[PDB]
Amino acid sequence: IEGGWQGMVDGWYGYHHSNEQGSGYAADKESTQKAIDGVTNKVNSIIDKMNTQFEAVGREFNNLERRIENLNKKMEDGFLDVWTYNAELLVLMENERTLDFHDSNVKNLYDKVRLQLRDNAKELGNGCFEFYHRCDNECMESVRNGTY
Amino acid sequence: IEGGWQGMVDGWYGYHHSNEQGSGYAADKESTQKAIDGVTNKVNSIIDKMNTQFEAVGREFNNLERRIENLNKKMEDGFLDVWTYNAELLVLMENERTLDFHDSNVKNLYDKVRLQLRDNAKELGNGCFEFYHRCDNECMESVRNGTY
Amino acid sequence: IEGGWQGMVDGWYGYHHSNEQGSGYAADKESTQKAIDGVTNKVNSIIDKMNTQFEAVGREFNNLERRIENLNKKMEDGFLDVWTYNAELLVLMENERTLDFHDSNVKNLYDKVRLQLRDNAKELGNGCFEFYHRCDNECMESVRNG
Amino acid sequence: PDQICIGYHANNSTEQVDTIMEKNVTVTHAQDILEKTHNGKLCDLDGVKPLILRDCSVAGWLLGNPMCDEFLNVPEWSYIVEKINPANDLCYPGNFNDYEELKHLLSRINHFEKIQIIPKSSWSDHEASAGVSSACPYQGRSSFFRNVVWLIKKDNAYPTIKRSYNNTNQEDLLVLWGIHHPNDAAEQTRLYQNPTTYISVGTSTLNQRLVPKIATRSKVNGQSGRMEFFWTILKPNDAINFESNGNFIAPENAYKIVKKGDSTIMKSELEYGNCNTKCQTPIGAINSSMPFHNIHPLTIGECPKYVKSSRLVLATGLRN
Amino acid sequence: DQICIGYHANNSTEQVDTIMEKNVTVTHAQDILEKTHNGKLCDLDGVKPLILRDCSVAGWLLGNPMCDEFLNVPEWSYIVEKINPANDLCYPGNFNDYEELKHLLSRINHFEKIQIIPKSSWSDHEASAGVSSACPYQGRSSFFRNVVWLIKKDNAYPTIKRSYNNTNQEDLLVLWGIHHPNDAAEQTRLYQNPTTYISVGTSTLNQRLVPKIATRSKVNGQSGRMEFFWTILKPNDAINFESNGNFIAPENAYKIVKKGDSTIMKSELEYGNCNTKCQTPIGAINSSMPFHNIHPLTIGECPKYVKSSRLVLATGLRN
Amino acid sequence: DQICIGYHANNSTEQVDTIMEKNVTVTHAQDILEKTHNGKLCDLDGVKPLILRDCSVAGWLLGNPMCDEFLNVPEWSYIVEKINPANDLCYPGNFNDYEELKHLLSRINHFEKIQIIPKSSWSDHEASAGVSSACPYQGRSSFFRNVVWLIKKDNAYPTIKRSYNNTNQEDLLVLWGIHHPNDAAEQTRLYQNPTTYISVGTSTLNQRLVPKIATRSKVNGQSGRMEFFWTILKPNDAINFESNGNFIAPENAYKIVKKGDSTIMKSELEYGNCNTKCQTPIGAINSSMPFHNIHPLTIGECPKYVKSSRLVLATGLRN
Ligand SMILES: CC(=O)N[C@@H]1[C@@H](O)[C@H](O[C@@H]2O[C@H](CO[C@]3(C(=O)O)C[C@H](O)[C@@H](NC(C)=O)[C@H]([C@H](O)[C@H](O)CO)O3)[C@H](O)[C@H](O)[C@H]2O)[C@@H](CO)O[C@H]1O
Ligand SMILES: CC(=O)N[C@@H]1[C@@H](O)[C@H](O[C@@H]2O[C@H](CO[C@]3(C(=O)O)C[C@H](O)[C@@H](NC(C)=O)[C@H]([C@H](O)[C@H](O)CO)O3)[C@H](O)[C@H](O)[C@H]2O)[C@@H](CO)O[C@H]1O
Ligand SMILES: CC(=O)N[C@H]1[C@H]([C@H](O)[C@H](O)CO)O[C@@](OC[C@H]2O[C@@H](O)[C@H](O)[C@@H](O)[C@H]2O)(C(=O)O)C[C@@H]1O
Ligand SMILES: *[C@@H]1O[C@H](CO)[C@@H](O)[C@H](O)[C@H]1NC(C)=O
Ligand SMILES: *[C@@H]1O[C@H](CO)[C@@H](O)[C@H](O)[C@H]1NC(C)=O
Ligand SMILES: *[C@@H]1O[C@H](CO)[C@@H](O)[C@H](O)[C@H]1NC(C)=O
Repeated sequence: IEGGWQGMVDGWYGYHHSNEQGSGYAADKESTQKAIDGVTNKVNSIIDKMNTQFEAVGREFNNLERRIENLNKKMEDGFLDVWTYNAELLVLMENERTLDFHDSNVKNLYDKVRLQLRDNAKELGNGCFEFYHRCDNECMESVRNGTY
Repeated sequence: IEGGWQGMVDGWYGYHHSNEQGSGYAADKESTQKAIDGVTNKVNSIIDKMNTQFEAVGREFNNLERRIENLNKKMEDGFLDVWTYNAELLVLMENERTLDFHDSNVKNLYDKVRLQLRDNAKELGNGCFEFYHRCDNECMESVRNGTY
Repeated sequence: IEGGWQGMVDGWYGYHHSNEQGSGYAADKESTQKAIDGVTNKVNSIIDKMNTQFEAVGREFNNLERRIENLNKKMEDGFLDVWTYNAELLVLMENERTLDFHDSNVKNLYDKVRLQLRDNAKELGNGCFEFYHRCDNECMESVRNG
Repeated sequence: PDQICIGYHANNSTEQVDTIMEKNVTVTHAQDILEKTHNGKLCDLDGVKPLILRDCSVAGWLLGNPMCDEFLNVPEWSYIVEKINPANDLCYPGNFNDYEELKHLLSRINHFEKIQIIPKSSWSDHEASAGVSSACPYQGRSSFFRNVVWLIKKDNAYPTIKRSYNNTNQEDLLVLWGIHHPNDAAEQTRLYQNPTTYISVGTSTLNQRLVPKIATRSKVNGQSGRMEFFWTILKPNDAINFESNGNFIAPENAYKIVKKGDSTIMKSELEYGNCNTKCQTPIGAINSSMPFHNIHPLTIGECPKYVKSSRLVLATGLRN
Repeated sequence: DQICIGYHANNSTEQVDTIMEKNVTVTHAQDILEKTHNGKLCDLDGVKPLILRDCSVAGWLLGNPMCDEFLNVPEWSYIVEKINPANDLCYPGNFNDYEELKHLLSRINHFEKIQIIPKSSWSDHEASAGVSSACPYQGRSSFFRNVVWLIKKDNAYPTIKRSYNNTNQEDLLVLWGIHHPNDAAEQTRLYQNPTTYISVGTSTLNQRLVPKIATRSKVNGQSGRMEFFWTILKPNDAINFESNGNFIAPENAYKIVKKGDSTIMKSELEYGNCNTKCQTPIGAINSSMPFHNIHPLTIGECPKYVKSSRLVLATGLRN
Repeated sequence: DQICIGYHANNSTEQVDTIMEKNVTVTHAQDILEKTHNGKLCDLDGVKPLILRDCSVAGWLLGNPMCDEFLNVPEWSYIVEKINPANDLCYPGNFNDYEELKHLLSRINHFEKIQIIPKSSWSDHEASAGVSSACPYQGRSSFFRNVVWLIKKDNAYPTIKRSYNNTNQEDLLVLWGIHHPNDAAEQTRLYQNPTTYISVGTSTLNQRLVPKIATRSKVNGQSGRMEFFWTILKPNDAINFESNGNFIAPENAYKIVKKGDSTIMKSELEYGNCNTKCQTPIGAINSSMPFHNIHPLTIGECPKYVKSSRLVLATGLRN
């Protein structure tokens, strides 16, 4: 695929059909539903795992408690560095998975149309499929519906 | 693929042949051996990585040492929360990678049959192939074997 | 694919053409330039991410301060275990990505030639294509060129 | 020739996120998860006002530094705010024993009821109305801590004091007292007559005997003398028993611990802000539904989790 | 005519979680989290713990009369103490650096109690009337067994000057105290002398205690106070006590016979007549799992503790 | 005719690890862990450490005669102490709050020692008899250089009153001590007065010490003891001493001239005649790696310490 389509503001994934009748976009709701759930599950799971995070507390020491004052300082900075690391590292890794996750769902959706019409259509290579028969608007919905 | 076969109780991945002779299941030991080694290397690697984990130790303080007792308590809970986070997170990460690992081995094995018989067989769509010639049980073993 | 080619010392990924004129190897600079950057970005990201690591400090305690001495010891060793774990696990996880990333780029480079030469070429199976027409060196450049 | 294609959402969102191997990557949607802004002031915590100590320290508050009269009988508080280096502390120089441990208890307390456990009129054989120092000014004159009494000799005599107080209250009681370390032998007999003195204090757990330390010290707030102050928690039905033949700074008022709960002692230079909040930091209050913030490590109330990250944004949509 | 690729399935219903999916059924999976304990205190690898029952460590080491069960205990694997032991210091007071001594004690597996100063060695002091209603025993007033409360004899309390040289191969835990009376009258009544001291010295220790007269609340019926101290006397070192009053003298001391891994467990359980590789204060664990969520404080060959309610790894595939 | 896709290979042999695969041969490996060190103690960015050799910090500061190498040391980058230095307190005793002083010392890079109370300024006391066989030097009895052990003169020890005012801009580390004698006879033989005290006051300090006269074990042939104390005298503050005996008076104090990052390292190593940006107790490190596993106590510009034996990032493909 070259790039995305601005002409589809209906959903995240979909189809563009060209027809003797007309031509226009259509979002795949079953595939979009699965992605909104998988993303909303992820973002919430990141928040819930991090709510056990370290909470610092002010502690006061006198001028002959310098060693424990330093120890206290090291310990609290230590934990905040760890958890800062965990927060950042998880976000970077989650973003990688999330971008590759959207990719996977484009490959899998392309294969489904390739599989749903195997011998009745030729794959072009740019993310399309040419019918070897005439497919009207009910037929085209059937390809979008899943029953074919 | 529609779903998994209950009929197969030999291995994780395999073939179901249909033939003029007969019909039955057959596990691919070559791919299965690779998966057992992989999974076992993961679970052991997880246990042995969490070997270097924090150990809590009972310390006691009198009632004019409330500051260090609280520091002690926060640092031990702190490490426990960190390691709890690490254990749970690594499991969720390894589980996702493990389920995608079994998916990869089915794609990798399906392409092996498609490439092995390129011009001599048609691809259907539901994870199957149609021979353009007669393939008896010894021929079917040759597809399972590797040499073809 | 069976395995790699020792013949190709030019880059990481590339092509080996066979032709009526001659035969030799040719590295894809478009995909190799992308892989060198991705690897350099990952190694430097690991170095910077671990730049905020715990630093043990020497502390002295007397004979009647064994409890806090033990607290200090376990706290430091506690952090050193955590950052050791962090460093090793991140290498193992990055290595897994790095190797599969190289596999990913081979599959994508393979499909690019299959896509570029669809109707006028047959796919073999061992990472090769067969032209139904005559493709000279300038034609072979075109397939490398894109 | 009829056709159907697979594609995806694109738009003009320039918003960027990072990943392991790719910085500044543009995406159609991106969810910020970090809160970087605060209201810049000190607020009520869910409808309860904090105790802002202004220029007074905890010690100055509790002992009753004359400059600290605003805080004689304060209402219930959510948190306590103190400056990093407060002006009104131990007006008469010296030290507060186990001060940080007292402060630690104070972060679990939300309200005191101050009560009079020893009346100033009750000292009949001692002078109780001249325990003043220019170190503790009040409205242009020498004064002293309001909650303790600096007793001296009367008619060239200091009879041995034996006082007791039984905590007949249902609550715990913070009790304070001190000792005066004079400058020299002459000062000692001038103020207390007896050259060798002590202060015994006992409860069920406390067994204390203080002796004054004479030494030659530098002037702090004009005084070479020093006061060293002590405290204890007196449990219901226990009694504190004081005995002394000199140098005794006796209790006058003490504090019933009437409310325990979540509190803290914040260090801040900010003054009260007439706001309400669910989340206070020493540098500002926070009103956010974000999971993370990077304002300050020390907070109280319903708050997000602190990180040191400058930036934290989750990818939500596809590449763009 | 046809051949196909496929995968395994069974009536499994076992579920696991992932980053973006939860409640996902699989064909195989490995639980790695132990959640069960036997609910009792056991021997640790064949070695029985020291169960102080209703005694504190102080009650045990000083020799509280209610703690006679523990006058000479055998080697232990760990020590078990209740949260609030009823038999602590029968005569009220305090144990100096008590928490530090408890720390040392977590590195000790066995003492051998020895006599070092016989009660009968005190010629010029009364060694047999040092008792109190605070320390009952078999219907009468008694006292800590391991130390001696010396009082005056024939209206005199000569200055004590006594050495003990640790001629043993082992480190020696010596215990002593000072009595804090209620008033001057009490002071002269027990010790004759109004102004008293206790000097203690070793090669490292250089101590001077003075009794502290105050009016105190009655604890266990006593307004008086005993304050205890301790030290580790090294082999070939000597301890010198000097005192003219208020001295609670050593009688028995403890030779440190075995050091090794131990701990003091806070637990309300009693002995459970069992053996285990791994103990918590809540119950013992017998598991081949890598993790557990029973209790953070353990001893023995245990798995690693976490706060997780559940931890299960996927191995097989979806269902 | 034909075309084929492929990838680089070679005879690399080098291995990396992954989550589910150990020893995986790759064409380009990237080790990111330093395992080597020079095994010596070196200058830190051109500043030499203070190597105390056989001397402790206390012996250095008090001026133990065996530590005369360190009387007036130049600026250092870090301090190096042996695990058990032979030359500590030559006359036995203790250093009060010794661990806290060592902490402050780890925040300091330079002192300038000055005389604040000359030995010749003591007109009614003996200053040049404060010597001991416990502190030998060139085969004759001596003592700490920076402090002075005063004794009676002409069977008299008048009450001492000495103030010193810190007129300098630097904070001043001041050191004094007190002598704890063996018995009454020695007390009067040394100081004449049987009942003594040392008062010390600043704006913050308020101390009254009374000697402990008791029987102790010999350390370096002395049953006596010296107990040392220190304070930081702020610019323009004064320190006032009063005593009628047992006073070990200041002679020299230390001006804190510079503060920064420093440390007190424990090591057996001698000076390495070398320079480094990163130093551990067991050897220096010159590396460009992000990590190292030499030692966790580092000073300078170092890699990040891990306990790992191996860290190998994969960069190229498989083999
Ligand atoms: C009687 C008289 O002349 N009073 C005032 C002067 O004292 C005062 O000059 C100050 O003197 C200070 C020491 O004096 C006090 C004090 O702390 O203010 C005076 C107090 O009455 C006395 N209080 C008691 C209970 O005895 C107090 C006490 O003896 C010592 O604190 C014990 O250590 O001493 C000090 O030297 C100041 O530096 C000095 O300014 C002058 C000027 O204010 O006015 C007189 O009214
Ligand atoms: C009647 C009489 O003269 N003595 C005993 C009563 O006092 C006692 O009632 C208890 O008395 C307690 C204090 O008495 C003792 C004690 O601790 O039990 C008696 C000890 O002999 C004495 N020990 C020594 C070595 O002198 C001890 C000691 O003087 C003080 O503890 C020092 O602080 O005091 C106390 O007042 C209790 O409130 C009370 O129950 C009765 C028991 O019924 O026995 C009488 O012999
Ligand atoms: C300042 C002074 O006069 N020091 C004495 C010193 C003190 O009297 C004593 O140390 C104070 O506690 O005693 C010295 O003699 C004791 C010493 O004699 C040696 O011969 C022997 O080796 C030692 O075991 C011990 O008996 C001392 O050297 O410290 C003499 C000194 O002049
Ligand atoms: C205080 O008063 C109560 C009620 O009379 C009494 O029971 C208790 O003994 C007293 N406490 C003390 C320490 O005297
Ligand atoms: C203790 O006794 C041994 C053996 O008699 C002796 O060598 C040693 O010096 C003595 N220790 C002390 C401190 O007196
Ligand atoms: C010390 O000397 C300075 C200068 O003479 C003087 O101003 C100051 O008050 C003195 N400080 C003290 C505490 O005596």
